[PDB]
Amino acid sequence: AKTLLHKYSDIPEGTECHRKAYASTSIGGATGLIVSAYSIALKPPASFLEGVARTGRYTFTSAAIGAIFGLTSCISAQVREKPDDPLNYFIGGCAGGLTLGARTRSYGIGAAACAYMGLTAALVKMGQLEGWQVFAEPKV
Amino acid sequence: TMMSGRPGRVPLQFLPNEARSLPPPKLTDPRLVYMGFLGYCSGLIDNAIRRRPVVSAGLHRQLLYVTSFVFFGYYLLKRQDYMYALRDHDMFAYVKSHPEDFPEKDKKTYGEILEEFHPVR
Amino acid sequence: MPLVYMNIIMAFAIALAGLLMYRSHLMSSLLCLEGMMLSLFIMSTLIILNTHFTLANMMPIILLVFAACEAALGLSLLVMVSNTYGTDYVQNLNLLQC
Amino acid sequence: AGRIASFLKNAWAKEPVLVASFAIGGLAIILPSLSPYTNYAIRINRATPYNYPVPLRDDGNMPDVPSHPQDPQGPSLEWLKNL
Amino acid sequence: MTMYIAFILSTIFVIGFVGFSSKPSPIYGGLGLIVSGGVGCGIVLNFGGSFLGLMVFLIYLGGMLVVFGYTTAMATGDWVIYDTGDSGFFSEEAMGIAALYSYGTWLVIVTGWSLLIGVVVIMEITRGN
Amino acid sequence: MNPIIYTTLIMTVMSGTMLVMISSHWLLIWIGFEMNLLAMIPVLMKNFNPRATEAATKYFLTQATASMMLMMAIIINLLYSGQWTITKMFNPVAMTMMTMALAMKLGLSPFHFWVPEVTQGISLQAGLLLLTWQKLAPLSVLCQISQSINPNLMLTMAMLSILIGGWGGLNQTQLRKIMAYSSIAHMGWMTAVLPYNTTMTILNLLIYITMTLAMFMLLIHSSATTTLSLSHTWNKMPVITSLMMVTLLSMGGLPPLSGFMPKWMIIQEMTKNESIIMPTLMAMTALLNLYFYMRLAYSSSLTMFPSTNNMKMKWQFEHTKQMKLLPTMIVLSTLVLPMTPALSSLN
Amino acid sequence: PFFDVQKRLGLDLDRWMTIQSAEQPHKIPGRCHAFEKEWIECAHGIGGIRAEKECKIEFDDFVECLLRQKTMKRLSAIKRQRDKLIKEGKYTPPPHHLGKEDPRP
Amino acid sequence: MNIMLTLLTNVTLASLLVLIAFWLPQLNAYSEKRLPFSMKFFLVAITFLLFDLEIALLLPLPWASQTNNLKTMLTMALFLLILLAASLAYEWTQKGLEW
Amino acid sequence: PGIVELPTLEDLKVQEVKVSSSVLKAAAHHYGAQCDKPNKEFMLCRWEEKDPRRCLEEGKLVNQCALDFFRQIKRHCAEPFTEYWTCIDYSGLQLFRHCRKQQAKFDECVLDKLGWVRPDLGELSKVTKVKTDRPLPENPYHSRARPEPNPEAEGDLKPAKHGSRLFFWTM
Ligand SMILES: CCCCCCCCCCCCCCCCCC(=O)OC[C@H](COP(=O)([O-])OCC(O)COP(=O)([O-])OC[C@@H](COC(=O)CCCCCCCCCCCCCCCCC)OC(=O)CCCCCCCCCCCCCCCCC)OC(=O)CCCCCCCCCCCCCCCCC
Ligand SMILES: CCCCCCCCCCCCCCCCC[C@@H](O)O[C@H](CO[C@H](O)CCCCCCCCCCCCCCC)COP(=O)(O)OCC[N+](C)(C)C
Ligand SMILES: CCCCCCCCCCCCCCCCC[C@@H](O)O[C@H](CO[C@H](O)CCCCCCCCCCCCCCC)COP(=O)(O)OCC[N+](C)(C)C
Ligand SMILES: CCCCCCCC/C=C\CCCCCCCC(=O)O[C@H](COC(=O)CCCCCCC/C=C/CCCCCCCC)COP(=O)(O)OCCN
Repeated sequence: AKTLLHKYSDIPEGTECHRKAYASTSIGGATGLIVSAYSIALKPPASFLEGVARTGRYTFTSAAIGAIFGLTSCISAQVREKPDDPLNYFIGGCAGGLTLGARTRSYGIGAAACAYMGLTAALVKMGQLEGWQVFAEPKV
Repeated sequence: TMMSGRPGRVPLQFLPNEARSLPPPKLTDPRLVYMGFLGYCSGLIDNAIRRRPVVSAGLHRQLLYVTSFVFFGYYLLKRQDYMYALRDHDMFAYVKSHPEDFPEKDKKTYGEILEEFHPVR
Repeated sequence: MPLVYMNIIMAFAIALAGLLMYRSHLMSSLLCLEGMMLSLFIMSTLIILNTHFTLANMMPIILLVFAACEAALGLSLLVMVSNTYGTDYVQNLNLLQC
Repeated sequence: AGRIASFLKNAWAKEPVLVASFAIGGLAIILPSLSPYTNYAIRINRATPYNYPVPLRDDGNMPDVPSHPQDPQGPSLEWLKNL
Repeated sequence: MTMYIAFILSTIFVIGFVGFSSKPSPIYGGLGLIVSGGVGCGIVLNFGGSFLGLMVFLIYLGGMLVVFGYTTAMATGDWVIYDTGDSGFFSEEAMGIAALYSYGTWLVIVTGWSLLIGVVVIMEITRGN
Repeated sequence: MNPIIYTTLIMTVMSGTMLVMISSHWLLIWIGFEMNLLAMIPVLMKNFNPRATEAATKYFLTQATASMMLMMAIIINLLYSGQWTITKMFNPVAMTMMTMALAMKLGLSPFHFWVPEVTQGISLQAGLLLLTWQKLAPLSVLCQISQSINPNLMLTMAMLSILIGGWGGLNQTQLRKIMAYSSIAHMGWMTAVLPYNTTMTILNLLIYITMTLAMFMLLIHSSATTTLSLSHTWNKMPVITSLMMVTLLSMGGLPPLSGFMPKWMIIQEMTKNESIIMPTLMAMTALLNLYFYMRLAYSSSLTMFPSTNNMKMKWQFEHTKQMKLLPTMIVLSTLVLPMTPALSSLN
Repeated sequence: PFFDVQKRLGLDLDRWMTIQSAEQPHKIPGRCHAFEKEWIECAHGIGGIRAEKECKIEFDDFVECLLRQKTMKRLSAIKRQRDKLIKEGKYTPPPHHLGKEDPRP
Repeated sequence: MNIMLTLLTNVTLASLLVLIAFWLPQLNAYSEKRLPFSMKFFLVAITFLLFDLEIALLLPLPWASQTNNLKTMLTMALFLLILLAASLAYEWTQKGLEW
Repeated sequence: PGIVELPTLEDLKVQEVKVSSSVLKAAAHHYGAQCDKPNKEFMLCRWEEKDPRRCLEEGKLVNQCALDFFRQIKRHCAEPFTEYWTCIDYSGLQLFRHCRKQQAKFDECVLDKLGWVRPDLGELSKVTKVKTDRPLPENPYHSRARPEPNPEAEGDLKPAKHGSRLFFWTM
C-alpha cells in the first residue's frame, strides 16, 4: 500500500539515513514477498520446505537491494550537500544493481543490473522533481 | 468532450433534424472520391481472391461496390460534419457564457516585450 | 452494515477462495460456485426484505433459476470430461497450455 | 378437410393422451378471449379494497365525490351482489 | 435477547462454508453445502422471507443439490434494523413476487427463452459423437 | 449440429450481447451475460474432440466465476445505495469487484491465462467469434461506468495486458495462440483510454475487430493453424499470402496502414491528460507484437518455403465456399487512415 | 455501448424496477421512499458531476435511512453508558423499561 | 419457536429410537464372525432440474390471479406453460426420453 | 443536526377505548357508518401532514366519538350486542358468516333504538371528500430549494470553423 510510500517519502532526502534504509528495506521485502507468492502459485517446485526457502531467498534479495539503495543514496546526498540531485539516486541504483549481481554471482548481470537500476533511479528522482505523472487523472 | 449525455439528444438518430441546417457535402468531395476508390479496391480484391481477371471480371459487381461505398460515405460525412459543428457550437456558447474564465489578453507589441537573446557561437 | 451482512460476505469470500484453490475434483469447483450463489441469494434477499423494496422480490428467484441453469451446464461439462478420462480430476485438463 | 379428418382419426387412435392434451391446451388458450365473464373477474378484482381509501380534501368543486358512504354518488356493488 | 440467534445462524453458515470449502471427499463437501443451505434457509425464514426461504429449501436443496449428489454418486446487532408498521391484510413478499407477471413481462420472456435454450444446449452438449 | 440449432444458438449469443447493450437494470445486464454464456458453449463444442471439451470447460469456469463476482458487485452496490440503474457505482469496493469481473470476462491480465488455451482448443470459426463478438458486452459495460473506475487499477491491468501479449506472442508457433496474445495486447490498448475517452475505446475496438475478422477469414480460407502449414500457401494461393502480409503489417501499427489509427489517436488522447510515460511504454511494448507479426510475414509471403508433391493435386481445385465480406474487411483493415476524422461520428 | 432503445421506442422494459419510489404493487411504500424521492428530485437533469457535488445532503440522508449506521452508533453509545452506570450502581431503570408499566392499546 | 421445537423433538425421537435399536442387540454376545456410468440417468436428472426451475416461476400463480391485469398475467402464464411444453416436445423428438 | 421535538406525556393522555377486537369487529360496520366524519378528518390530516405530531387532536376527537358510539350501544341494546360479539369472539378467524343470526338481532335493535341502517357492500371502501378548515401544508416534505438547472443553450448551427481541425486534415 501507499503507507510504505509515505513512510519513505516523508523523511527528508538529505538526512536521517537509517530510517530511509529501513523503509526501503521494507518496501523491497514486500515486493519480494509478492513475487514469491506469484512464483509459488505459478511454479510449485517440489514441496513446502523448498517453497519457503525460495520465498526466503527472494525476500532477502529484494530487501538487501532496497537497503543498499536507500543507504547509499542517502549517504551520497548527505556527503555531497546537494539534495534534489538525480546523481545521488543514480549512485544508489548502481549500488543496488551491484548487490543483485553478488546474490546471483554474475559479473554480467551485476554490471547490467547496476547500469539499468541506476538509470531507473535517476528517472524516478527527475519525475519527483518535475512532477511527472505515471498514472494521470482524467483532466480533459 | 463526451456528448452522449448532451441534452436533447434522441437516442438512435444517425442524423438529427438540426443537421439539415448545415451545407451537405458536394458529390465531388475528395473524401467521397476516396470512398469510391476504396470500393473499387474491394472489387479488385474480390476478383483476385476468386481467381477472376482482376480488372474486367464483373463490372456489375464492381459498380455495386463503388456505389455502396459512396452511399455510406456520403451519409458518414454528413454525420461527421454535424458532430464537428456541434462541438464548435458548444465551445463557443461555453466561452460566451463564462467570460471570467476567458479574460482578454492585453494586446502587447514586440517593441516593449523583452525576450532573452541566446547567441549561436 | 450489521454483522449478518459481513458474515454472509465472508461466506461468499470463503467460497470464492475455495473455488480458486483447486486441490482436485472439479465437482468441488462446481460446489464452490454453488455456495457462492447461495450466499448471493441469502444476502440479496436480506437486503431486499429489509428495505421493503417490493418489486425486487422477483430477482432472488430469477437469480436462483439462472444460476441453477448454469449449474446444469457445468455438470454436463464435468460428465463429458469424465467420459474421456474416467475421472473428473483437474490435472487431466492440461492438453491446452499457454 | 379429408386429410385433416384422416389425421385426427389416426391420432385419436393409438395416441389419445396427446390428442386430449392438445385439445385442452388449445381450449385454455382460445376460450378466455371469448368469455364475457373475464371483464367481470377484472371488475371483481378491482372492487377488493386492500388499502384504506384516503379521503380527498373538499374544494367546493367535487360533485361526483361523496361526503358519506351512504350517499348515492360513488361506485356501487349491486352488480356484484346480483352475481 | 436469545443470544443473537441470527448471528449464531450466520456463524453456522460461515462454519459450513469453511467446512465444504476445504473440499474433502466431494460427498462430504456436498453434505456440508446441504447443511449450509438449510442454515441459510433458516436465516431467511427467521428474517421474514417465508416464500423465498421455502424456495431455497425446495428448489435449491431438493432439486439441484440432489442432482449434484446423483452425479457424484454415479462417478467414483440484529433485531435493530427492523420496521415499525405493518403490512395490511397481505404479505408484501408474496405480492412483490406475485407482481412479476403483471410488472415483469420482460423478465418472464428472457427467463423462459433462457431455460428453453438451456434445455437445447444440454442435449447438444451431451449428444456426444 | 443441425443448422437450425446452430442459427438459434448464434442468435441467442447475439441477443444476450444485445440485452447487455440496451438495458438499464443491473439484473438485466447480468441476465444478458448469463444468456451469452449459456448459448456460447455449444458453439465452442460444435466439432467434438477432447480438446474442444477442455476449452469449453475452462471457458465456462472462468466466465461463471466472473458472473458470480459481477453479481456480488451488483448486490454490494445495491446495499450501499438502493439503486439498480447502471451508472456510477457509489461504492469503492463494489467498483473493484465489478472491474475484476469485467477484466476476467475480457481476458485482461492477470486474468489472461484462459484466452490462449481456449483459442487453441476451439476451431478457427469459434475463435473468430470468441475474439470478435465476445468483447462487445464487457467493453460496453465498462464504457457505461467509466467515470467510476479507479484509473490506477485499469491502467495497471492495461499495461500488464500489453506486456503479457507482447511477450507471450514471441514464443508461439501456433496461429490461434498468436491471435489470442494479439487480442490480449489489443484489449490492453483499449482499456488504457477508458478513463479518458470512451470514443477512442470504441474506435480501437472497431479497428481491431476489422483486422481480426480479416486475419481469421484469411486463415480459414488457407486452412492453416500452424506456421509450417501456412508456409505452404504461396504454392497454391500467393495472393492470399500477399493480402495476409499486408494485413499483418497493418496489425503491427505501421503507417500508413489502418492499424496505426487507434494507437496514434490513443497516444494523442493520453497526451492531452499529461500522461507521457505510459503511452511511451505502450508503444515500445507494441514493438514486440510487430516483431512476431513480421516473423509470420517472413515465414509466409516474403520467403518461399519448401512444399510437397501432393500439393500438385490441390492445384486442380478451387474453393467451393467463399466469404463475401473478406475483401471489404481487408480494405477496411488496410486503407482507412485518410478517413480518420470520421471518428467524430462517435462510432 | 448503451443503446437506449427504451427511450427511443417508449417501451419501459426494465425501468419499473430500478428505484424504490416507482409504482409498487398495491401502493406498498418503501422504507426509504421519502429519502429517495427527495434525492431524485434534487438531482434530476442536473448531471452526474453536479448531482454528486450539490445533492450530497439528500444522498447522505438517503444512505443513513438505508443503513442506519449513525442511529446504531447513537444507540450503542446510550446502551454502553447505561451499562457503565448500572455497573457502578448510580443509575436505576424505571418501571417502564423493566416491564412493570401499564400498557396502552 | 414452535416449529424449531417440533423439529428438535422429531429429530430427537428418531435419534433415540435408532440408537436404542442399534444398541439393544449389542449387549448380548453373538458369534460376530463399477465403471459403466450410463448417460441416460444423468439426462433424466438434468431434465428434472430444468423442469424444476420452470416450476419455481409458476409457484406465484395462485397470488398472480389478483392483479387487475388479468389479460397480461394470463398471457404470461400461458407463455411459460407453452415454453415448458416446447421443452418437453424438443426433448421428446430428439430421442431424449428413451431407454 | 437539530433536536427532534416530541409532545409531552400529558399531550398523549386520552380516554381510551378499552374493548377487544371481537367487540370492535362486531360493531365495525355501524361504527364506520356513524363515526365517519372525525375519522375522515383524522385520516386526511394524517396523509396530508405525514407527521404523527401534527394530528394528535384529531386522534383525541376520534377516540371521543368512538366512546360516544359505544356509550349509545351500551345505553339502548347492551344484550343484543353482547350475544353478537360472543359469537365473533369464539371463531378463530372471526368470520361474519358464522353467526348471521346474532347479527340480524343486533341490526333490528339498533335501528329501532337509534334508527341506524347498516352500510351495504362497497360503501365503506368509497373515497369521500372532507370539508376541513385546516390549511394545506405548503411544504410537507421539508424539501430544500432545487438546484439551478444547466444553462440549456440554444442557437442556429453553423459549420465547424476550418473543419475538423484534426492534425493535417483541411476538412
Ligand atoms: C498511396 C496511395 C496511392 C496508391 C494506392 C496503392 C493501392 C492501390 C490498389 C489497392 C488494391 C487494389 C488491387 C489489389 C487486388 C490484387 C490484384 C492483383 O493481384 O494483381 C494482378 C493484376 C494483374 O494480373 P492478372 O493477369 O489480371 O491475374 C493474375 C493474378 O491476379 C495475380 O497473379 P499471381 O497470383 O499468380 O502472382 C502471385 C503474386 C500476386 O499477388 C499479388 O500481387 C497481390 C497484390 C498485393 C495485395 C495488396 C493488399 C491490399 C492493398 C494495400 C496496399 C498498401 C499500400 C500502403 C503502402 C505500403 C506498401 C505495401 O503474389 C506474389 O508474387 C507474392 C510475392 C510478392 C512480394 C510480396 C507482396 C508485396 C505486397 C505489397 C503490394 C502493395 C501495392 C500493390 C499494387 C497493386 C497490385 C496489383 O493486377 C491488376 O491488374 C490490378 C492493378 C490495378 C488496376 C488499375 C486499373 C486502372 C487503369 C485504367 C484507369 C486509369 C485510372 C485513372 C483515371 C484517368 C484515366 C483517363
Ligand atoms: C474499420 C472500418 C469500420 C467500419 C464500421 C462498419 C461499416 C458498416 C456499418 C453499416 C451502417 C452503420 C450505421 C448505423 C445506422 C444507425 C446508427 C445509429 O443507430 O447509431 C448512432 C451512431 O452511429 C454510430 O455512432 C456511427 C457509426 C459510424 C462508424 C464510422 C467511424 C469509424 C472511424 C473512421 C474510420 C474510417 C471508416 C470509413 C470507411 C468505411 C446513434 O448512436 P447513439 O445511440 O446515440 O450512442 C451510442 C454510441 N455512443 C455510446 C458511443 C455514444
Ligand atoms: C416492437 C419491436 C418488435 C420486433 C423486436 C422483438 C424483440 C424480441 C421479441 C421479445 C420482445 C417483446 C416486447 C414485449 C415487452 C413487454 C412490455 C410491453 O409489451 O407491455 C407489456 C404488455 O404485455 C403483453 O402481455 C405482451 C405479450 C407479449 C409476450 C407473449 C409472447 C412473447 C414472445 C417473444 C419472444 C419469446 C421467445 C420466442 C417465442 C417464439 C406490459 O403490459 P401492461 O400490463 O399493460 O403494463 C404493465 C405496467 N402496469 C402494471 C402499470 C399496468
Ligand atoms: C395450442 C395448444 C398448445 C398447448 C397444449 C399442449 C400442452 C402439453 C402437450 C404438449 C407436450 C409435448 C408434446 C410433444 C409431441 C411429441 C409427440 C411424438 O413425437 O410422439 C410420436 C407419435 O405421436 C404423434 O403422432 C405426434 C402428435 C400426434 C397428434 C396429437 C394431437 C395433435 C392435435 C390434436 C387435436 C388438435 C386440437 C383439437 C382437435 C380435435 C377436435 C377438437 C411418437 O411416439 P413415440 O412414443 O416416440 O413412439 C411410438 C412409436 N413406436
